[PDB]
Amino acid sequence: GLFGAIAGFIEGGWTGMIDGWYGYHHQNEQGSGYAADQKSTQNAIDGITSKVNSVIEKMNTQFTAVGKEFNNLERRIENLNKKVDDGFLDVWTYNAELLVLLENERTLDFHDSNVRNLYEKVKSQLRNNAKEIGNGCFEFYHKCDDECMESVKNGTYDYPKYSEESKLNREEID
Amino acid sequence: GLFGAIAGFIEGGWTGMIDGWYGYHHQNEQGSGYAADQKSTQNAIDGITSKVNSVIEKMNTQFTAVGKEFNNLERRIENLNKKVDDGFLDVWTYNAELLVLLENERTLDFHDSNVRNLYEKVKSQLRNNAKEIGNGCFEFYHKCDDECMESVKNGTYDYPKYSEESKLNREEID
Amino acid sequence: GLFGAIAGFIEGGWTGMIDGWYGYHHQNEQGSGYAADQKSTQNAIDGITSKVNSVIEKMNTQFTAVGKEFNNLERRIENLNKKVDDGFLDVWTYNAELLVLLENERTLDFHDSNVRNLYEKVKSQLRNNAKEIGNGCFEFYHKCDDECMESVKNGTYDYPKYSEESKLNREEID
Amino acid sequence: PVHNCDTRCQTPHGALNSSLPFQNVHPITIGECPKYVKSTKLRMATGLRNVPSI
Ligand SMILES: *[C@@H]1O[C@H](CO)[C@@H](O[C@@H]2O[C@H](CO)[C@@H](O[C@@H]3O[C@H](CO)[C@@H](O)[C@H](O)[C@@H]3O)[C@H](O)[C@H]2NC(C)=O)[C@H](O)[C@H]1NC(C)=O
Ligand SMILES: *[C@@H]1O[C@H](CO)[C@@H](O[C@@H]2O[C@H](CO)[C@@H](O[C@@H]3O[C@H](CO)[C@@H](O)[C@H](O)[C@@H]3O)[C@H](O)[C@H]2NC(C)=O)[C@H](O)[C@H]1NC(C)=O
Ligand SMILES: *[C@@H]1O[C@H](CO)[C@@H](O[C@@H]2O[C@H](CO)[C@@H](O[C@@H]3O[C@H](CO)[C@@H](O)[C@H](O)[C@@H]3O)[C@H](O)[C@H]2NC(C)=O)[C@H](O)[C@H]1NC(C)=O
Ligand SMILES: *[C@@H]1O[C@H](CO)[C@@H](O[C@@H]2O[C@H](CO)[C@@H](O)[C@H](O)[C@H]2NC(C)=O)[C@H](O)[C@H]1NC(C)=O
Repeated sequence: GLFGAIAGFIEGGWTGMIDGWYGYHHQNEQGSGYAADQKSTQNAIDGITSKVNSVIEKMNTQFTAVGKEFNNLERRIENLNKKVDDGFLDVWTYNAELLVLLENERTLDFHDSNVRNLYEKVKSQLRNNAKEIGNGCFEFYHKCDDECMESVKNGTYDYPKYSEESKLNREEID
Repeated sequence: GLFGAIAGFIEGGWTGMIDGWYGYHHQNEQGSGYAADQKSTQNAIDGITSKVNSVIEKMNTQFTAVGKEFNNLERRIENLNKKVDDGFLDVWTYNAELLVLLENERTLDFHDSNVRNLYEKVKSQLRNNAKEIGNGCFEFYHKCDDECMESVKNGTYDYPKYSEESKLNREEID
Repeated sequence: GLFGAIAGFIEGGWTGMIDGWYGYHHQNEQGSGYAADQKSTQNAIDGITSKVNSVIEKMNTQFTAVGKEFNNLERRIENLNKKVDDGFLDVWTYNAELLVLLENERTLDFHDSNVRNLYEKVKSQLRNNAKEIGNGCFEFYHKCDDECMESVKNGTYDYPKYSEESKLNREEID
Repeated sequence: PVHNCDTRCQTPHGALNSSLPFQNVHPITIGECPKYVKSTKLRMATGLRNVPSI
């Protein structure tokens, strides 16, 4: 089913982001953002590549298939031949169309799941000092620079370095 | 998979609700509830209608299929004919039953996803002033009337109108 | 899609747990843990058993299929016979491989969903007095013994028994 | 060679005693036999990803 991220609680995509599928957008003391997340997008590329190659290699190529000939006293066999060809053609066209239609919902839900998990990870490693504000943004009670940005990105945040100082600012706003 | 809402953290359904699939139940100063959510249920109706029409239009109708006749020296061709008919019949009955069995889990998980997303939306636009209490209910520290009920329903809540007053009552209970 | 629990926010599995698929690990005043959750694992066993039996009973057994013979002036019918046999064989081998490949993602996502729901239940019945710490662990501001352990396990926690006392300890740490 | 056991399925390579739905030996069968396919492995998962701890 729909996991709720793409065109969900997160609004439309980012045109300005180029080198990936899933990324961040940061505004510390000296810049704006648009950096991609090269870890998760590589797993997505691997999954999709394996999927397409699997769908290609399940379908065998056909060899030579040439029509046959019958005279006017072999109408019965000729109708049988036509029945066999039309039956197999209907079966294969059904299989092809149905396979593509199901595979498309599978892949769109796969991307949706990736975005939701990439959001939950960032939320989980910023437990207290964040104050999420809407459509997947956070806001750092403490002060952050480029190093803590990369520290968030990699997945190594070390929360107890900042845990006291944030607390002060939180009690300032409350 | 199972998204966890229907017969999950939310208990059984509402018999008293009529005009939709997903709705609300409110108890402000002057009434009880059971109003439907006409936005999401319309998307569900559109999806299911397109699904059923797609499943109908993938199956081609058959034209005239009449049995054939053979004498006592054409047993070999007769067995071949019977083999062709039984083979195609087995293939089509397999495809029909398997298509229905997979489509049923797909549609039940689709409804389950819709209920979970409709819960997450209401939670997200009532960040501080709610105090959720169980099986998908909220409880408004501030005071609400019919206008803020519709304000929740449409998706236009304007939280900073109430954000201070709620805070007072919250500190009363703590 | 991937629900995010198995090899996600929860790390690798437990070798020391034997009698189930989903379970707990508790450290009260007088012991360590590894007790299974016999309610949810039974539903998983029922679902998987029904799935395998359904996949078995959709495939009909075949009866006797013996090759035929043709002389040197019936090459045309012989090629037709070979075409019929090879066509049906290709159709069935396609159906078998494709059915197994889709069923495998279905079952792995089913297990992943079960783990996520089993986590959300425990979180929901420990609303205030828990302080979750990472990879699916909680930590009880109040004091717990074996009886409140089973009280958590069954799904009967009665939070207002402890709600005041926990509060005291919480304000001690803050 | 010919021996004198008792089966319910027979191929020109020998007999079969199984209840699995698919079959891989030979396409010419006598009796009531599982269906012949042209594959090598149809293992089906009933369980979790085996993720050992570190
Ligand atoms: C993920 O991000 C962390 C940053 O938190 C990376 O660790 C960092 O590695 C860089 C290398 O440029 C360090 O910067 C420089 O280190 C050298 C050597 O000590 C120093 O001379 C420079 O002045 C500068 O500090 C950076 O300090 C270090 N992290 C820390 C503790 O700040 C890490 O490599 C990235 N990758 C992973 C998977 O962690
Ligand atoms: C979603 O709900 C909002 C309510 O928050 C709807 O906006 C509201 O439109 C109604 C129309 O009946 C307003 O009520 C009346 O407006 C007239 C004209 O100003 C006034 O004379 C009446 O005394 C009464 O106020 C209502 O005031 C207005 N919302 C506000 C600001 O209270 C909205 O149309 C609904 N639909 C959407 C998609 O927003
Ligand atoms: C789920 O767990 C609860 C525990 O919260 C189970 O209820 C408990 O049943 C046990 C039976 O051993 C009670 O323990 C003993 O009860 C006897 C009879 O009163 C008493 O003489 C013993 O001294 C001891 O207390 C236990 O007290 C009781 N729960 C309470 C209120 O503590 C329950 O049966 C389990 N199953 C379900 C589905 O609830
Ligand atoms: C086919 O194989 C099955 C399973 O091995 C046999 O069934 C059981 O075999 C064991 C070992 O010989 C016996 O102890 C059981 O009593 C059998 N169970 C049944 C079904 O009664 C089965 O006998 C084999 N059939 C042949 C003819 O070899």
